Amino acid sequence: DILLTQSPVILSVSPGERVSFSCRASQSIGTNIHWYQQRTNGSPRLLIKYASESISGIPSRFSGSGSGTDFTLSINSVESEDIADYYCQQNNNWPTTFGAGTKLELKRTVAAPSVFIFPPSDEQLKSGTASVVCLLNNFYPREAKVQWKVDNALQSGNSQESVTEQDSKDSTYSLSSTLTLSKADYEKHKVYACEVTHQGLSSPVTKSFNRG
Amino acid sequence: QFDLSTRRLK
Amino acid sequence: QVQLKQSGPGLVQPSQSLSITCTVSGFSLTNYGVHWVRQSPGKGLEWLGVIWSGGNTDYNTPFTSRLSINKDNSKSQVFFKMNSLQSNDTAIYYCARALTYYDYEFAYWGQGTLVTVSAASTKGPSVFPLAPSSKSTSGGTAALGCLVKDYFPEPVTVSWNSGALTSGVHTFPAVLQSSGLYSLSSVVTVPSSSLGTQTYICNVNHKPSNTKVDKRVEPK
Repeated sequence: DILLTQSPVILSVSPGERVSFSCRASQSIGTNIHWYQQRTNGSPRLLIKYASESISGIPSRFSGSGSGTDFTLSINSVESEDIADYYCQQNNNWPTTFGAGTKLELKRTVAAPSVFIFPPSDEQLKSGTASVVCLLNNFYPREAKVQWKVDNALQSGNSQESVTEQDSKDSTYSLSSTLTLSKADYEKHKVYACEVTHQGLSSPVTKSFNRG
Repeated sequence: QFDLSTRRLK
Repeated sequence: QVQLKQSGPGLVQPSQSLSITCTVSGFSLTNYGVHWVRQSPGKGLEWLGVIWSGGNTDYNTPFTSRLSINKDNSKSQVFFKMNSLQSNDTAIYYCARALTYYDYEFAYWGQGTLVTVSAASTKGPSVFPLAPSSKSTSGGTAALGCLVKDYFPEPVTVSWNSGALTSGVHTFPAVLQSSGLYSLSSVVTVPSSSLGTQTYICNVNHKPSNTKVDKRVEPK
């Protein structure tokens, strides 16, 4: 089968900049290459067919060029909604094969997170488990530290984090940190603190509450 | 590497 | 318009078989071939096979023995069946259609079916509220949410107020817990002055376990 090699793995660009995706084939495939966009939680969307031919309903900023083994998908002026993964497909040789994809990340200005904390619900406590959620909302860039503290004891290894994919509208990220305890431990303590560090803050932000 | 939860490369 | 709608996600036991139905509209199976593509962590996008207008099938070389594609033209249904699934067959499975009847440029895709191959049992989530409060309010904006805990397998769908609330919504990617069950939160920010006037409901649908819950989320 033909091997398609896409480079690089990740692109990082600012809005309005031109950007180029590379697809290389293990042997010549003429112009038998198609390009796709995959957005967060989406199916592949066809962008260009046969190296350079346009597709109905695809914005004009998208274009492709190349022949032989070397191909290029271009966006002449990137928008925030272009945040996606990009895949090439060859069909000169059966079976049709796909490249491994290139990720398009967008830069923007630093934005500090808004930090919210949520105690466990009474509903959840009946089940005998306690989840304390710390939310970091709409920030950039992605790197952030969340430190949990229960009555001044530093917590370690009993929390999990999830980070959203980049926002298609404002290019920010959001993060959740969930501290998990038993009901019994949760009732033994008073002060639940979530400390946040990020480049947009001039000092760590702490959100906390007292049980009851 | 493709992530089934988000349908994105991670 | 042209549409492909696949059956719901689900769990398939190892060594057992996978079945997905692709129901099409806006065109006829007698005129177009329907293709099957999957997307895995191990191999990314991978073309599996196709059933042509006249009922002929091609299967990608690694799948000739464990893959059968059949269809019912009058019902506009295409049926995918794969045998002897191992865990690395965990992937999103798509049905697709090309622009022209003989080609391979996939302009129309199904929504995909996340198939998990695992020995475990299906388990529906519990839904707990992430109540808005003073600890989740700044400058007239409140944050609130739903904790969707302890379900298997992926995916779960979450929406707000039956689809009418979409702005400021973040539904976090699920994380696997030590228990081997998944968990996620979905949050939304709203104007705090609407808390006394508007209802906020996360609609949780975990298709693999046929569990639907609407959780009303209130200040405490």
